[PDB]
Amino acid sequence: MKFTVEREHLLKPLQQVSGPLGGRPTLPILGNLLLQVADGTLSLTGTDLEMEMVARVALVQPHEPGATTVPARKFFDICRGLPEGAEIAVQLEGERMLVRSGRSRFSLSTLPAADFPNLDDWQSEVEFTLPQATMKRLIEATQFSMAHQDVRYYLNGMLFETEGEELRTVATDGHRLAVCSMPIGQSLPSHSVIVPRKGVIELMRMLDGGDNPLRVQIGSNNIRAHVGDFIFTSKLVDGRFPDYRRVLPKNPDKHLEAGCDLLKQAFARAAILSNEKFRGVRLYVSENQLKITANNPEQEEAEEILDVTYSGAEMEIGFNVSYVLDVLNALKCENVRMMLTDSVSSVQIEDAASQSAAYVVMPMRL
Amino acid sequence: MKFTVEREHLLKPLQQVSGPLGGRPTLPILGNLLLQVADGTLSLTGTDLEMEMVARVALVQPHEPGATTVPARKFFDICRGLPEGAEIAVQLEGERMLVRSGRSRFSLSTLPAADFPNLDDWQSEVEFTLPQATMKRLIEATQFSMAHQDVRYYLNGMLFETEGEELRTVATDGHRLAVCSMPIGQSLPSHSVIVPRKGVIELMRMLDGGDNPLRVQIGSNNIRAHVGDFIFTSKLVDGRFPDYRRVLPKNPDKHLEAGCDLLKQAFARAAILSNEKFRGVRLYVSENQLKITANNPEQEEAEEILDVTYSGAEMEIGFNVSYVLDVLNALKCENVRMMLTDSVSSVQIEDAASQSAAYVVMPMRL
Amino acid sequence: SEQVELEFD
Amino acid sequence: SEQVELEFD
Ligand SMILES: *C(=O)c1ccc(-c2c3ccc(=[N+](C)C)cc-3oc3cc(N(C)C)ccc23)c(C(=O)[O-])c1
Ligand SMILES: *C(=O)c1ccc(-c2c3ccc(=[N+](C)C)cc-3oc3cc(N(C)C)ccc23)c(C(=O)[O-])c1
Repeated sequence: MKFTVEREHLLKPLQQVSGPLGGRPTLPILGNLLLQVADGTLSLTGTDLEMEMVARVALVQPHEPGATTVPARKFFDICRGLPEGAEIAVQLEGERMLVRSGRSRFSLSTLPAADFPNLDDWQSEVEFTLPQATMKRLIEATQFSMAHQDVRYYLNGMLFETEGEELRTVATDGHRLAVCSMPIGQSLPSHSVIVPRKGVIELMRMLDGGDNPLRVQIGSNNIRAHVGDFIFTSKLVDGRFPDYRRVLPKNPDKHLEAGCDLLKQAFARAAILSNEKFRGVRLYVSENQLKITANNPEQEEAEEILDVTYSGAEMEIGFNVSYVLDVLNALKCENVRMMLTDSVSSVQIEDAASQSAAYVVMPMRL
Repeated sequence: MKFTVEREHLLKPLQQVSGPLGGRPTLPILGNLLLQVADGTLSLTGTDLEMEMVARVALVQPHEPGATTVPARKFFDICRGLPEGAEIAVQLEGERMLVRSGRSRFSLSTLPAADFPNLDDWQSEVEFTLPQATMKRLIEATQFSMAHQDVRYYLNGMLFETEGEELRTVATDGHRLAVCSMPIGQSLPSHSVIVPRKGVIELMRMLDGGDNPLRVQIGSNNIRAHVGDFIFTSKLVDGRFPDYRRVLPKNPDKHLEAGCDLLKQAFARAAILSNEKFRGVRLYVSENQLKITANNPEQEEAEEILDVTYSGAEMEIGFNVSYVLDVLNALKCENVRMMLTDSVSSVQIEDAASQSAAYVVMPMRL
Repeated sequence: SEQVELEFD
Repeated sequence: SEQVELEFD
């Protein structure tokens, strides 16, 4: 195997395929990238057994077919450490892969290309295309609400649901939920799959082409995304993902609307004197007025008063301020709307000027 | 105690005096700032028992005398979190200090001002002034060579030495040394003190606008620096600091000069395949050529060849690549000069265009 | 519980 | 020693 490619054509591919690598896995081969040269193309693959990232790099300079695997981090660092415009020649020599650029020479230890773990073959059942910006919005709007290491595995990811001409994402950790729906102009069959948490992040990270098209293929147990010259594939998470419609407040009798920035900064300051681990803050709503209070074990207190548009009975309701701030930070808008019922029930929050995304946060008993 | 000050007049002072703290103090009071109001001035003091940072803020608005101590981090965050241009009213009420700005209210737990630990009074024996930019250069040029937690206490800091009309700094950890001297424009007595490393960093960090002059006072056991409306005082480190003149190579018979950037980048790439723990690289010098090699336990190897100006016998010499890179990164210049003798003796490195700073690095046997 | 859990019914 | 120590003394 042999090839010579410009540094600038190898940097992004190497960075992207190294994505699924933990950087310190308990398996040497998983710390390597599979390099394959065939028919004028250099293919680079990185994997963590659950998902894989493949990059294809056209080879315009002479090359020879073959394959091997080399340490991902070292190879990337070497390529990025070379000068701008550098030509990188690579030549496989058994248990070592040589790299040369100018008078910079390197020898990396290899592992058989046959030893590289590849996901099993599968069949696509549904596929659609959309702007990378759209997929990116869908993920960024809800990813922060995914669970991390919940025993309820299906929560450690994001639901991707197609319905009508819309693609929707839902994420929740049992305490809060985020849902976003966007139309894509293609009649789609009703379907839903759960993408693993790590897979969601890797997908979000490969989106940078703005209006450049993204191709999605969903199988019974896998999802695949074609982004330019990158192909991301991940296994799916089994389980029944909850129905967001069931947590949305019913017949909200209390409604609040206020500037997003002022609301966010008030919660931010109040948070300073909230319990460091429980982060509880109290909200008191009355005619056109919101009062936010916080106190910690040292008996310190914070109080913020804001002019707001509020209709409904006066009420006190508690919240984990971090959950509230997460929502306000995810909303990049002028005004926010909140719909409530009672002190221990769901509260829905959204951009007062858009219904494309909605957030539900469960209060705390304070 | 009462005062009302604009947010913009309090931010820098609060950030600066919180320097010696750590967020995780060993004593509650050391996590607080001493606030004192008197004679039209608000004084803020932070300490860690070894050094103290004091800020003086003119009070142009009505106020009342008094003193107390409040949590540093919380007070800073509150002020920083308030809107630009906000007026911050403060009022002491026994065991708590109230803070109010607009309709943002806070109550912080206090500790008696009498409980605040202050350094003992002392007398200055040496005094001089210089531009902040100069002191900043002297420190930045050598600070990376200070030891961190060496049993040889005198190495966990920086030597400040005055001789003739020059102020010089020296730092070493037994493996490498850095020395820098600059003219002060005033006749000074020969004097030498060791500033503890934490104090060196705090001092380096209070040096912002190169313009304004810095006033330094040195006592038998303390050093004080007056920067604008800030006064930093630190205890000194005891012990005999080594004489840098004794590690400078004598009669070096080998001289090398090369572009700093090319050298740095070559060492940086080679480092990638050097032992992660020992970081050893080998240098082979010959007729106008330098070859840098590195290998790790996996038997991987890197080799860099550079055109350089070299005179002397051919030789191989090893170095901890991190120590070399530290020097090259501190020398933000065009060309670098290296003076050597044998494979196990000190190597002196400096900007080929300036002798104000000099670096000595002891090699590795390999 | 201090933090109320979402009720998916 | 792999790393040579500075000799001031
Ligand atoms: C969590 O910390 C927590 C939540 C709720 C309560 C609580 C009750 C829990 C379960 C109940 N049933 C299954 C019938 C009844 C509850 O009644 C309550 C009544 C009050 N009053 C009247 C102030 C307060 C809390 C509950 C608890 C709890 O420890 O009681 C704890
Ligand atoms: C550190 O790892 C290390 C440094 C030097 C040596 C070494 C010697 C150390 C001390 C000596 N005296 C006090 C007289 C003599 C040494 O002679 C050496 C000779 C060689 N040769 C001829 C290749 C190599 C190393 C030393 C050692 C060591 O373990 O020998 C270790």
